[PDB]
This record gives sequence, C-alpha cells and structure tokens, in this order.
Amino acid sequence: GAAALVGGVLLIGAVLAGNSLVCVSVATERALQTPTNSFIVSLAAADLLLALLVLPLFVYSEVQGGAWLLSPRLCDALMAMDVMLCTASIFNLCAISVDRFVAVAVPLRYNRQGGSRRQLLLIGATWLLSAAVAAPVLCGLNDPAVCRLEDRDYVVYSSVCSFFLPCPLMLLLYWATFRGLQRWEVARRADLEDNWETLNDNLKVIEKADNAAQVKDALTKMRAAALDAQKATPPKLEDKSPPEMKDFRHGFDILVGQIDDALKLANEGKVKEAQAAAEQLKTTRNAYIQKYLAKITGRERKAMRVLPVVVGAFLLCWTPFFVVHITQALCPACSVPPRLVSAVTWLGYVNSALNPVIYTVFNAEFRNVFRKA
Ligand SMILES: CNc1cc(OC)c(C(=O)N[C@@H]2CCN(Cc3ccccc3)[C@@H]2C)cc1Cl
Ligand SMILES: CCCCCCCC/C=C/CCCCCCCC(=O)O
Ligand SMILES: CCCCCCCC/C=C/CCCCCCCC(=O)O
Ligand SMILES: CCCCCCCC/C=C/CCCCCCCC(=O)O
Ligand SMILES: CCCCCCCC/C=C\CCCCCCCC(=O)O
Repeated sequence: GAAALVGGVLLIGAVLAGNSLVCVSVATERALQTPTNSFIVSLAAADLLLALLVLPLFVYSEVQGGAWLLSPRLCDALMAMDVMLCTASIFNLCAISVDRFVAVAVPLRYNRQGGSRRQLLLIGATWLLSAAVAAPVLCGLNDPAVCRLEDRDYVVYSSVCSFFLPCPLMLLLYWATFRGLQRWEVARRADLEDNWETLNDNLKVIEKADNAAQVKDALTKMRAAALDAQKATPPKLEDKSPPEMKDFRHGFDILVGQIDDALKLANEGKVKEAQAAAEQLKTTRNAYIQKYLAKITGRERKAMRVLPVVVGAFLLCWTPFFVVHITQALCPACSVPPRLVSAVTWLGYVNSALNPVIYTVFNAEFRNVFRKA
C-alpha cells in the first residue's frame, strides 16, 4: 500500500510537471512552434488529463489493494476516460505519421503566409475518434467491488482498434516518410551546407556593415553561393529533365535577381537601400528556398529523430498491457497473475512521464530551450 502511494504520488507529480513544461515551452518559444509540435502538445494534454482525472483514483484503488469502494457509475466514468486518453495518445502518434508523410510526399506552396491549420483539424478528428471508441463504456458494460472492464467483446474491440491495428499502420507510415526524405538528400551535403552558411553569414555581414564596399562584397559572395546551391539537384529530381526542375531552380532565380538589384544599390553607395533589399532576400529564402534546403541537406530528417524514440517508448510501455488484456478477454482460462495485471498497468501509465524526458534528450530545439535553465 505504501509503495503504491509513494510511487503514485511521484508518478502524478512527474507527469504533471514534465508535460506542463512541454506545453508552456511550445507556448513561449517561436522555434518550437511547428506542425509536428502541435501534435506533441496534444499528446502532452492527454497525459495531463490522465494525471488529473485518472491516476489519483487509480492510485487510491491500488492503496486499497485493488478494491473499488465507490459507485459503479463513477467506475464507468473513470474507465471511459481511461480508454479514451490511452486511445487518444495512440491516435495522435498515428496522426503525426500521417501528417509527416503528407508533408514529405505532397510539397505545397501557399500564396498566403501562415499554415493551413490542417494539423489542428486532424488533432480535433483524433480526439473525436478516441471518444467514439470509448463512448460505449459510459453506457455501462459490466454485469462490482472492483473497477474493471468486464465486457470481453468490448476489450477485444478496443485492443484492436486502439492499439493492434494503428501500431502497424503507424510503423509503415513512419518508415515511408523517412525513406521519402532520404530521396531528397543530395550526395554533396557539405558543399550545400557551405552555400547555406555563406548565405546566412553574409546576410549578417550586410546587417552590420560599415560601408557600401562591405555590403557589395557580402552580396557578391551570396550571389555565388545562391548559384552554386541552385545546381545541387536532389536524387528525387536527378532523373528529371529540364516541370519539376522548373519549380526547383525558380526560387534561386528570384533570389539571384534580388541580390543583383541589391548589388546595384551597394555599388552606387546606397547602403540603407541595399540593406533593406537584403532583408527582402530573407523573405524570399523563407518562401521558395529554406524549407527545401532543410530537406535536401538532411536537416528535416535529422529533426524527426525524436519521433521513433517516442513511438518506441510507447510500444515498450503499452504492448505488455494490451497483450495481457486481450489475452484475458479472448481466453478467460488463460489466467494472468493479478500481480502482473497490476504491473503492466503501472508500466502503461509510466509512459505519460517519459515523453518530456525523451524530447529533452533527443530533440535539439527542446534540449536547447531546456539547457537555458
Ligand atoms: C484503449 N483500450 C483500453 C485501455 C484501458 O485502460 C487504459 C483498458 C483497461 O482495462 N483499463 C483498466 C480499467 C481501469 N484502469 C485502471 C483504473 C483507473 C482508474 C481508477 C481505477 C482503476 C485499468 C487499467 C482497456 C482497454 Cl481495451
Ligand atoms: C518496439 C520498440 C522498438 C520499435 C521502435 C519503432 C520505431 C518507429 C519508427 C520507425 C521508422 C524508422 C526509424 C528508424 C530511424 C530513422 C530511419 C532513417 O533515418 O531513415
Ligand atoms: C529507437 C527505439 C527506441 C526504443 C524506446 C526508447 C525508450 C526511451 C527511454 C529513454 C532512455 C534514455 C537513455 C538514452 C541515452 C542515450 C541518448 C543519446 O545517445 O543521444
Ligand atoms: C523545456 C523542455 C520541455 C520539457 C521540460 C523537461 C521535462 C522534464 C525533463 C527533465 C528531466 C531531465 C533528465 C535528464 C535529461 C536532460 C539532460 C540533457 O539536457 O541532455
Ligand atoms: C503491435 C505490437 C506487437 C503485437 C504483439 C502480438 C499480439 C498478440 C496478441 C494476441 C495474443 C493473445 C491470444 C491468446 C488466446 C487466443 C485464444 C485462442 O487461441 O483460441
């Protein structure tokens, strides 16, 4: 009993603190405001809701040796929430894989600034779907001194719908996505990184230049780097002929054109004007260039490194739970030691504390936002 209490309090504390720190960090920091991180916030919410609505009465139950002394309707409420929040977590890991696959497979360019908010819409769908899976639990599925899902048909249904069916689908999509990105990565990575650096560095030289000569020299180096980068063809388009190739180079053509206009200004000694033109180059790079540079240099694939770790931890933490529960539901005679049933439940809930740690260790932006304690 004391161990359930101690472990339980620590668990609830860790989930609340870790996941709130994630939510607030995506809130405070512009560098964490990305499409992927919308889902990460959603997952954090699921874990916060778990710590607030489910874990306390779960811990209380465990201190009372598994006994349930409260009403059966409250039990039904708790179990529906339990099922929904577990399902929401999984469906959101699924949604990330669907979102990232579409981002990689379907390059889009918008006229208007900003995102489409399609991630928000997908996240909303994810939660409604999870509620749909969980909804029958609220209507009362049990035949009573314990709080368990006794309906064997329902348990098989949800085990399949919430876990054994989405997990293979999500693993296939993550795999296609990573393979998809690899195809965009140029062989001569270091050369393109050099070009990218020459661009970003000299933009900074231009901002703090003392005179027109320095601005002109920097612009000249940018021009050279832009033209070099324009020749770095990803393997995806290497088998293409001079359509697709028109899209790729066109961005660099706009950039060089703007650099040329800026050079004329710098050459005439119009430093202020040349500097303002260099700032408009920053926006062009963001529009037609920067997203594709990060893809073709291998940076976007690198930034996705944290996702397999999150998925891996989830599978590690929840696979025993679902194997135990579907086995029981399929085969009453397949007697699982109550002690093990309890163990795999704790392991499932411990996952809700792990993700903040995983981000901090395995994702650069979260890690850097952390490291400035
Ligand atoms: C997403 N699919 C499921 C999820 C479940 O729990 C997360 C369960 C489940 O059986 N949960 C039981 C029911 C109650 N829960 C522990 C608990 C929570 C709150 C108060 C007391 C006990 C247990 C882990 C079953 C399914 Cl099919
Ligand atoms: C059951 C625990 C271990 C299973 C973890 C599952 C990992 C989910 C992600 C799968 C996609 C492949 C990820 C492998 C590293 C990236 C590959 C690459 O860079 O091309
Ligand atoms: C790729 C499959 C991952 C399987 C699930 C991983 C579970 C996550 C648990 C956290 C362990 C953290 C310790 C790792 C330290 C090494 C980090 C590093 O080398 O960069
Ligand atoms: C600001 C990041 C959002 C998450 C906040 C942190 C949540 C709890 C994590 C802290 C536990 C730290 C465990 C040690 C790993 C960090 C070490 C490192 O930075 O490399
Ligand atoms: C996606 C993660 C990996 C999944 C692991 C494999 C899942 C296996 C789960 C089901 C095994 C339970 C079946 C045992 C009783 C079956 C009754 C019978 O044989 O008639």
